[PDB]
Amino acid sequence: TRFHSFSFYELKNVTNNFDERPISVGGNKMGEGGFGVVYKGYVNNTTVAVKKLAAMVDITTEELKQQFDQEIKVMAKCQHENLVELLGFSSDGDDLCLVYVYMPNGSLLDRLSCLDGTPPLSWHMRCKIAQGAANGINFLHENHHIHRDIKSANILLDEAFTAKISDFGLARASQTVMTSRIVGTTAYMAPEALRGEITPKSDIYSFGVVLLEIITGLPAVDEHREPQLLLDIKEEIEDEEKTIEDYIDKKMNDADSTSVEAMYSVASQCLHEKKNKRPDIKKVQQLLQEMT
Ligand SMILES: Cn1c(N2CCOCC2)nc2cc(N3CCC(CO)CC3)c(NC(=O)c3cnn4cccnc34)cc21
Ligand SMILES: [Ca+2]
Repeated sequence: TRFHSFSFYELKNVTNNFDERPISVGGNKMGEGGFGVVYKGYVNNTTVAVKKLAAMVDITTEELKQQFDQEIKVMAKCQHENLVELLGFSSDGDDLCLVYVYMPNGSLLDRLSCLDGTPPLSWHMRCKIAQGAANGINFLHENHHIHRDIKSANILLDEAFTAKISDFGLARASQTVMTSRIVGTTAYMAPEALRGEITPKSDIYSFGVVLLEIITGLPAVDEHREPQLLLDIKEEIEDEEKTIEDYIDKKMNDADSTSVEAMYSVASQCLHEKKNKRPDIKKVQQLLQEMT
């Protein structure tokens, strides 16, 4: 649709030359992913987020350019309150930038870790974010898209903490197909996604890991933790050596045992090791509505 084509130099100006100091300290850097660093800027009185694309994981310059074109294509087709909105881009010279509507509360990953001293999210807000994120995935699946990169760093939060799915560079139009290029964040990936399969069933699995991060406040992976992988707590609970109560985030005072167990039951189902036994996104969405 109408995306503004900026010149790279204009984005160089709005981000104070992609100032690498964190925004918490007066710089412009907000964070980063496998495909680039994201910065704050102001364009014509509008606060914006600017991604300066870079192959920060093991992908080629040509693959990074295809991911750029793909994100624009997905954004032109998909608009929904639980999806990030693209405003523009720059593709002049050898640089690639994406310009988005700014998300005042950053990522769900950072809000769960209370990065930069932000207050812990209440259980009530955590439930609305889970619902919002499921509505976003539902919209994408309804519209024949597989996200392929679902994780709490890719769930953003606006001024009212409305969940906004981000990063559509790996998204694929959707019969299970295979790929030779296995790309993603291991800690969130379904076993079949780790084998190169492409299916919306893998989006559900990754959403299952997100639901565990919401309940526990723990990251999906921590090398200095036992177990290193959060998804492993499902087996510990099933083997009855632990309960979800032993893992619930202690940085909340409004979590009731009934809705916590209802969210865990949704997470446990999304995390079924066999893709065909997982619920589809419409079922995930109904269960999270019944929970509240
Ligand atoms: C304001 N703010 C803050 N605060 C500092 C702490 O106190 C609350 C406000 N941290 C933010 C982090 C991000 N991201 C950086 C990249 C990351 C990995 O991709 C995810 C989080 C954003 N980001 C956006 O506004 C954004 C908007 N569309 N978009 C698309 C892809 C990535 N980011 C965006 C804002 C932040
Ligand atoms: Ca003015």
